Amino acid sequence: APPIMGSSVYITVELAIAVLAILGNVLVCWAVWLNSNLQNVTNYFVVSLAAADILVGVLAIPFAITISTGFCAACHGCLFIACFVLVLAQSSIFSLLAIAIDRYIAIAIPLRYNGLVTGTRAAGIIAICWVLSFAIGLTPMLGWNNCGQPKEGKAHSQGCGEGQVACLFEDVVPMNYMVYFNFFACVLVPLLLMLGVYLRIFAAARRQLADLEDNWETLNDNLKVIEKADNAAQVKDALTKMRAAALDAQKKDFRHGFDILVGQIDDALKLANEGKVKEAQAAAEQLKTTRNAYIQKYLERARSTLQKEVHAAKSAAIIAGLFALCWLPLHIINCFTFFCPDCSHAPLWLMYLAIVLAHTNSVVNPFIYAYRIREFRQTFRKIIRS
Ligand SMILES: CC(C)CCC[C@@H](C)[C@H]1CC[C@H]2[C@@H]3CC=C4C[C@@H](O)CC[C@]4(C)[C@H]3CC[C@]12C
Ligand SMILES: CC(C)CCC[C@@H](C)[C@H]1CC[C@H]2[C@@H]3CC=C4C[C@@H](O)CC[C@]4(C)[C@H]3CC[C@]12C
Ligand SMILES: CC(C)CCC[C@@H](C)[C@H]1CC[C@H]2[C@@H]3CC=C4C[C@@H](O)CC[C@]4(C)[C@H]3CC[C@]12C
Ligand SMILES: CC(C)(C)CC(=O)Nc1c(F)cc(C(=O)Nc2nccs2)cc1F
Ligand SMILES: CCCCCCCC/C=C\CCCCCCCC(=O)O
Ligand code: NA
Repeated sequence: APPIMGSSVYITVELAIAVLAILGNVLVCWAVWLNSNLQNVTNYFVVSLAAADILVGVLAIPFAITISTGFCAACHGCLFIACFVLVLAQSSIFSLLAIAIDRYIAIAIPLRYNGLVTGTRAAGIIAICWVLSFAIGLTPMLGWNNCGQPKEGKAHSQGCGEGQVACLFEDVVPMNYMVYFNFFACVLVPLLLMLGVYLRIFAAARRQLADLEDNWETLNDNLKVIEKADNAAQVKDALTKMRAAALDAQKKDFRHGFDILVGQIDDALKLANEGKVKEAQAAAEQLKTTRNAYIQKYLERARSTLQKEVHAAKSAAIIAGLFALCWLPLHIINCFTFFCPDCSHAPLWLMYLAIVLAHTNSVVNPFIYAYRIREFRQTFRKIIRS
């Protein structure tokens, strides 16, 4: 069969992916521009993400079509178009790694997040990552290439001039760079780091919740210790454990709630040190009405805020998971080409399937924000309507 027929399916799919990559991610950046709520440090890395995704459809996908033809070109010119996609991939890894750290800081030290990260500090980090993304992605340009040993038989076959080579990815980019330098160090290592970061995120989130239910049980169980106590000392051991638990749960409406609770504990605590048993048991009963009007409000506002931060971390973890699933097949084919010389090279239909699968990651991101983030979903509607 003619080669152009099989190539017609590939180019059409490649362009279809490019259209969805530009439209979807432009819609994300326009939503962040309009909405005031969507303007925060976490979303700036989201825009830095969608920035690279647009550049895939505008440059990387057109580049990938041009390489598929094997057109004649100078080895370094062919080297830039083949390595530019490596810059955008490294940009996305740094962005995804920044989001995981951001969500880790917000859940580990909530009362220090606003003092730690700001807008201007985040904007600088984006610049540093993008500069490093060019450096890593264009390392073969600095001399780690196969230009010194060009395929001459393939060049004269298509009648390339002197200094020109048949432009193909595996022909100009060394596989050791792609396996050791690119895959292992630059791709696999940061991906494993995100897995560890997200593991600590979900660990620290649930541990604060046995903490929330533990203080709630320390407050409830010791009330029944006072209700059936015999002596003045037994009420003291129950009130002192509640007083420490009351001070542990807090760390205007929030402050005044404990002002009545901890105060009423001292009202009964002083009556216990005097020896008055019955008057202490009555003063402790006042704590129940204070519990149903202030404490249970904070038990359930804390549970609500922690659940919304876990929902945000789950949504961000999906973006990293979809990045790993989309790119790994294209990387493992590089591992087979490099490590196993006895193996027959992966067929052309599979190579086409792996490339488009790596490109699909540009489209999948805006669908996740709409399905998982409520603020993004509402903002998309008003841009579509008008
Ligand atoms: C953002 C866009 C519009 C800016 C332009 C970038 C593109 C289109 C330009 C800049 C560098 C150019 C490469 C310059 C070097 C060569 C070597 C030659 O044998 C074939 C063309 C080729 C490979 C050019 C491809 C087009 C190229 C990649
Ligand atoms: C998430 C991480 C750990 C993924 C691991 C990918 C790498 C390390 C593993 C999984 C599949 C492995 C390939 C399994 C098959 C072979 C065939 C053999 O002749 C050489 C090694 C080689 C080619 C392995 C390379 C390493 C490989 C690519
Ligand atoms: C991590 C998940 C997404 C797994 C994806 C499956 C990929 C990486 C595995 C499964 C089947 C594998 C193919 C197994 C058989 C061949 C033919 C051989 O001559 C070279 C390797 C090659 C082409 C393997 C490529 C990698 C391959 C496509
Ligand atoms: C289809 C050909 C063989 C006739 C031309 C060609 O070589 N196409 C091609 C391409 F445009 C990009 C890549 C690529 O990006 N590979 C990566 N592996 C890890 C990160 S990126 C691989 C390719 F084979
Ligand atoms: C912005 C969305 C995508 C539309 C942009 C147009 C994409 C054009 C596709 C490929 C451009 C290059 C085609 C191949 C050029 C080399 C041909 C040759 O020299 O034989
Ligand atoms: Na991407």
